[PDB]
Amino acid sequence: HLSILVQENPLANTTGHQGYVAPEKAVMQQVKSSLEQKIKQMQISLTGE
Amino acid sequence: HLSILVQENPLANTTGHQGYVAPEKAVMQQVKSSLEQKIKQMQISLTGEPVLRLTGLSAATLPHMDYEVAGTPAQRKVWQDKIDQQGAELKARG
Amino acid sequence: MRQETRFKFNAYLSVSKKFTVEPSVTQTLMNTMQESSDFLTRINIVPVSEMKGEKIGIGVTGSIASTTDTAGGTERQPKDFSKLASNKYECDQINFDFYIRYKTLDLWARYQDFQLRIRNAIIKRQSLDFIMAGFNGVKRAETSDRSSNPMLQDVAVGWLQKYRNEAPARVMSKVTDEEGRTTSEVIRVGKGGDYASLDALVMDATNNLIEPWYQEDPDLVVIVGRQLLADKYFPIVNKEQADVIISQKRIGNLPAVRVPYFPADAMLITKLENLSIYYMDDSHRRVIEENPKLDRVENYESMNIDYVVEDYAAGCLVEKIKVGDFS
Amino acid sequence: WARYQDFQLRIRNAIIKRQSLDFIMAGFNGVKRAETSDRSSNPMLQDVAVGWLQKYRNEA
Amino acid sequence: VTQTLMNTMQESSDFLTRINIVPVSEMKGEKIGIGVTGSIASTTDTAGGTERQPKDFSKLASNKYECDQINFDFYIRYKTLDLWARYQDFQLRIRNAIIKRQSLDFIMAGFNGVKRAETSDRSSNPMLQDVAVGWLQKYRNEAPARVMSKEVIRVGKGGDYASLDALVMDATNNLIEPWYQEDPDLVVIVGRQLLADKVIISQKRIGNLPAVRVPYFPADAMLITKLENLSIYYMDDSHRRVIEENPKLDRVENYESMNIDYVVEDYAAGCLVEKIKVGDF
Amino acid sequence: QLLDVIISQKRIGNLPAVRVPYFPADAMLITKLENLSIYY
Amino acid sequence: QLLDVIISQKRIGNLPAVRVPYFPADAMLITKLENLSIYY
Repeated sequence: HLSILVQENPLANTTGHQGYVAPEKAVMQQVKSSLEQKIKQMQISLTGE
Repeated sequence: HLSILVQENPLANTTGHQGYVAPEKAVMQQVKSSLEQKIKQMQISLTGEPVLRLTGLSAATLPHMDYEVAGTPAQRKVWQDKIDQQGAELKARG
Repeated sequence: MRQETRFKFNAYLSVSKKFTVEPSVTQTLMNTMQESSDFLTRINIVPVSEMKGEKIGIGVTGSIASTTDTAGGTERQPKDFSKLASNKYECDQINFDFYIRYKTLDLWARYQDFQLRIRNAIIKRQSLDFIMAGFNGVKRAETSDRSSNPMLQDVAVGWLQKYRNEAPARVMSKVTDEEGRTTSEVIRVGKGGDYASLDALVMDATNNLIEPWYQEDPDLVVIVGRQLLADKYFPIVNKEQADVIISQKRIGNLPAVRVPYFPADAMLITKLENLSIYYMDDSHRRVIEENPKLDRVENYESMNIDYVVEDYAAGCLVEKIKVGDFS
Repeated sequence: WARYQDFQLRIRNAIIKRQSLDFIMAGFNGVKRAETSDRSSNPMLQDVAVGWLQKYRNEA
Repeated sequence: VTQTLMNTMQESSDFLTRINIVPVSEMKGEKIGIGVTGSIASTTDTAGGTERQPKDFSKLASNKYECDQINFDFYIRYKTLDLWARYQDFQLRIRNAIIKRQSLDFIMAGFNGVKRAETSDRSSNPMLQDVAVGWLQKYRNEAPARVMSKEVIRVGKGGDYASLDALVMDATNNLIEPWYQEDPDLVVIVGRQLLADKVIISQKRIGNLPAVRVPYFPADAMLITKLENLSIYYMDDSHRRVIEENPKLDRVENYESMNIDYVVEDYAAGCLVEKIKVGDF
Repeated sequence: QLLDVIISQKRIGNLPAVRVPYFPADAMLITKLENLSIYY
Repeated sequence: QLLDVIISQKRIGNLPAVRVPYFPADAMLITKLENLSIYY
């Protein structure tokens, strides 16, 4: 939420009128990538009842 | 990861050959929706030292947009040139 | 007013895009040169018959209407039809001159149709040369050397230097303060610089600098080099996902064109029929020579030209643009 | 202008273009019908006639 | 008389008719180059001063070419020469077959070959390397300024680039010449292991310029250039052809030799990229 | 601002948008195109 | 299985895929279409 509130400011988007993607999509892609990398590099351990 | 491993099973996809979306994208869309709902329904409080100290809104003062004679640097340069002209003119007076 | 002029005016009382005086040799060569490249097509190459005079007004508008109480009071004083900021052009000569070695000429002479190929090659070599010299070329200096000035920046005064020296306040090259005469040397554009991106830059520039008349016009172009265009359009295409945006290349809600050798750190916003080149009607003088002292056939050609932008208050340029992050 | 060819056509087209532009300029602007109409303190045509954006703001 | 044979050979294939091939009367000299040079205009204070000295045209940096010989050999068993003689279309079939084999052979040797080692063998070199010097080797050989290696490039996600479109954009922006950067004939040619869904003219267009594949390539590479910058120079009259009907081995033999040399004309209006692989991380 | 005569393809309020050469940018008007007139 | 004569638009190994009426489904072969022949 804080990241969105920051990115919404007009002096934040380095992209011009073209490709000015909404900050929601940007942060969502960011969290998706950072989560998928972890879910891909990790594995399953059988140390649970 | 466990949810993906479950969904990869052949007897999982309700949809047939048409629209057989990958389980990864399906669970990702699910988590994205269930997270954005929470982020939209919620609000930000102010009980935190580094956020209540000086941050919050943009600012709290009188001149924000009313005058903004300079604003963008181009208009600033135009106004500065005109001010220099007016000063060189008024130099004839006291 | 003059004899022929008075006669033609009295006749007026009682393609329409290019100017032709009379069928001659220099005008024909200039026309065939212009027909070669595409950028020269969208520009005015005007033949003039004077070494110094006043510039023809092309693409100039204004507010001329009014209303006055003629009934017992003031009179009607008409406003001028074509009165620009400053209008005094001075044409002068430039000359290119090459030579062919005997070996290469003997090699080319074997295969038929070599004269036509050589003619087309030299015409193409002259057109792009006009362009490259026009956009660069701060000042003219006799005995121009070509060692330390490879970009051909010593032939004659160019449009950019014309804006620089003839009419300041239409060019932005520094961000200053009332106490800081140079707060920043270059106009930094980035996530933390003096602007959000190039779009906001060209937007506020076309808002403030140029005049309100041409501000609202269906014909405006943002001439920019090649490095800056790629720098702007590369981070967009270098993503993962809407692929037609490369076709038109609009920036700041304005169509963009690119010309070779344009300085990378500057851009110029103006209409494409406002700037032009004038040339003397009959000054294209050409001579050949076959001296075997260095076994080479040389030729010398000279033409009298002058670059000129018609109305200074039409477009404006920004210089020393630097893109970065500036944390 | 007379030196070149078909200068009368250029003059006609330029003057007609300025005429046509000026009507539109005065259309969406102008709020009075003063008898002097100095074009120094009124850059856009504001003292030449009443415009649509003034008839709307005045009548209804 | 070789000119007629060369004309028919070029007319037969449909990739040769797009490229240009020329005959040379000499052995080793200057190449035919009408390439655009640098600036030529200047000013001189002629009146009471220096002398107006011209500047060079078609300046030469390294344009030495030495045409070498190539030859091919036939071996037709007698037990076969009657089969194709039976089916009512002997002559046309034979002629089309041989000219197509040779035409494809020229092109196959063109985009390959790294030296001129005599006594070549088709054992270790299936693609006919060791036969001559080709364009894609002549580039790396002299002035390797248009070669891109940096360590192997990755067109995948976690690599140096993201998609091949960014690759071709950076290539046509940084390495090719700016005066040549905009031309209605600047075409990209791509091998087999790179195309996803786009002589074979494709429907889409990477970067902003059309794409096309040709009968052969290296494994994984790409060449962005005009379809007239490269050419082959063949000797005027050096095409010898003989047919020997020796029955010692119950066969028919045909010997034929010519003199050719590949060369790119401008060498600055083209770029190549190699070691490209679709691999993410 | 806030975007002869050229029409924008994407309708703002389900209505096609146009841009007349000269106009006070801070204002706008919704109406037909035959509704205006000049009488000479 | 594992998918007159109909051609699949999406190439599997950059090569167009086809299906012939009768074929052992659990196998496949890569070759041209003129390399096969019958002699009567």
